Amino acid sequence: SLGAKPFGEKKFIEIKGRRMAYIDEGTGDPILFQHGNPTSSYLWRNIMPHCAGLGRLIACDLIGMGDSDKLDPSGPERYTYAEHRDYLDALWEALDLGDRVVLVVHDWGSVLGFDWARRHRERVQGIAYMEAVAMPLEWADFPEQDRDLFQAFRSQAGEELVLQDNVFVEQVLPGLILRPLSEAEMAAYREPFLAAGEARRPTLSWPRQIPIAGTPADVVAIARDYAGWLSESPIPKLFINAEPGHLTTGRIRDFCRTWPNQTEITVAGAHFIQEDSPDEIGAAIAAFVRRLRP
Ligand SMILES: [Ca+2]
Ligand SMILES: [Cl-]
Repeated sequence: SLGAKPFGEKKFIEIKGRRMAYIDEGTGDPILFQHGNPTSSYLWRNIMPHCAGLGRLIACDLIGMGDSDKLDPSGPERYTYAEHRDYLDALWEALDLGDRVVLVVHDWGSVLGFDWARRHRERVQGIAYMEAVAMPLEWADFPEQDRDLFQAFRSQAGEELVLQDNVFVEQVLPGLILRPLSEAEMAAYREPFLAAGEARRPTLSWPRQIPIAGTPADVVAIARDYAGWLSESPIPKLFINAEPGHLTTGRIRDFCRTWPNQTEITVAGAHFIQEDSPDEIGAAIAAFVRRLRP
């Protein structure tokens, strides 16, 4: 079903002098769900229940997002990908995941999860992905309509758009979900970002870090690395395709459709497809997991 209620209860743990929030329910091997920008663990609330009893169900809030602590002092050099990865690697380590992890990823969760998976390949049992950064991007991979806005995030205009006006939460988010969100739903997405200024910094630092047209060079290299590895890895994969979709279409989709040992389904959605087809997404993940854990 749909619903505005969160899944499970938020737990907290100290990492690098900051508290990080996460959902961790049940026993066994982890099914590890990673949200991206501008969302949180909340993104998976109607998907995680389909995996009830199939393992340990985990959804972490990235540093500065959801119920995780803000970075202090926050500024234009904080919340880089390398910074998020440092906090996330340490969190995942502290959680004692073992060596049979199923990853479920989206958006920046996919850059982070694909990267982690390449670096910890032996520990990774399966990868389910949707609307993911399969490879370094080009401006031609972006739907025409959304190009100028994303380019403006990556210019001097970005602070006003995002820190002042919360454009990523209030415009991009609902704009890339096909069904209308409820009041309670937008409230939960708005909450980490209620205040103008540095509270919203993660939602602007993220689009500045997107590996597009060669830049930033460190994130491009990481994405080129995992692109090459994923196209060769025999690790089982579930590609959840979306129609009309958003990021994972055209050339990007061409590429991830070359990856080996892969099942695919198509669901209704643009980018944040979890809000459009939760049950279809949840059911495919659960079947995938059942097949990997007979
Ligand atoms: Ca909409
Ligand atoms: Cl972004």
